[PDB]
Amino acid sequence: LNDKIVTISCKANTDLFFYQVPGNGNVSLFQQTRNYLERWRIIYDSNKAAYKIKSMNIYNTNLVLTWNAPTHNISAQQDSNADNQYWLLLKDIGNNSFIIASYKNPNLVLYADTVARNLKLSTLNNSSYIKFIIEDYVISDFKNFTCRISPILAGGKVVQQVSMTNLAVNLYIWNNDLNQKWTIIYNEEKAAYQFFNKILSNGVLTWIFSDGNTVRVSSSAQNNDAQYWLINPVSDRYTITNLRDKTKVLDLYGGQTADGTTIQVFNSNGGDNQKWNIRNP
Ligand SMILES: OC[C@H]1O[C@@H](O[C@H]2[C@H](O)[C@@H](O)[C@@H](O)O[C@@H]2CO)[C@H](O)[C@@H](O)[C@H]1O
Repeated sequence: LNDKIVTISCKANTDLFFYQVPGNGNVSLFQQTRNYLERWRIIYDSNKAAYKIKSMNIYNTNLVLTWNAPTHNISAQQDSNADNQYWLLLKDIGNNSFIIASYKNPNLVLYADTVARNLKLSTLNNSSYIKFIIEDYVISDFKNFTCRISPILAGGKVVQQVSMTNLAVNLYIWNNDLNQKWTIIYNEEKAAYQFFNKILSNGVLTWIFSDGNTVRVSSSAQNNDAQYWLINPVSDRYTITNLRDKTKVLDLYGGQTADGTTIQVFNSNGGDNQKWNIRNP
């Protein structure tokens, strides 16, 4: 869990996520944003056997979840490695969720005050309000997400199935049509994703490996790893790697941005034409 970037959401309301409020040190419980305001790096300390929870805020990069003793308020404060900035991550095996207990006083644990939309420090109990879902942020963002996929080279255009009956995949200006939207679904067993085109019921983005680099939408088929993909952030831009051959990534032909440009797979080569934005419509 060390060094992992996660989202943290509430068992009591799974639509509410820990959110670092811009402009101040506040932490709120907020709807899912799929951005850095709801991402936290888990940092393990060997001496304490406890963790810091550090905001991925790009403007102030060293804020950590902090109990503002002697109050019961929780905010994001500059990291000084203080005891009130360390937490025990206790996984309830009977609920598959976490209790997050203060290292400074482990009798007190995070409590989701869903009415106040913030966190307080509390005693333990059997309520869902002290239980949290900690998930890798890419899985959190993309495990069940209807999206548009755009090349970083042309933000106003999208990867699309050509039409309901033409299963080729190309680039075209965004028009909010069904064939231009995809539902990403994470498969836990395979630890990979499928992209279901919204104009079909069972059509997924597929590498047609029998035809070179071709990508088409095809019916989801039991045993075809070419229909699964890995989504990796670029060291919110992503490469999209095929599971059948992880040297092959989704590729905008020649970095061309004209309407009709081919979407395919290609050898991974670090080009801007292999980097993608994945966004809400
Ligand atoms: O399958 C097409 C590949 O094109 C490569 O870019 C070429 C481009 O097609 C060519 O016209 C010229 O500009 O040289 C480029 C290489 O630097 C992409 O690099 C590749 O990823 C594929 O898209």
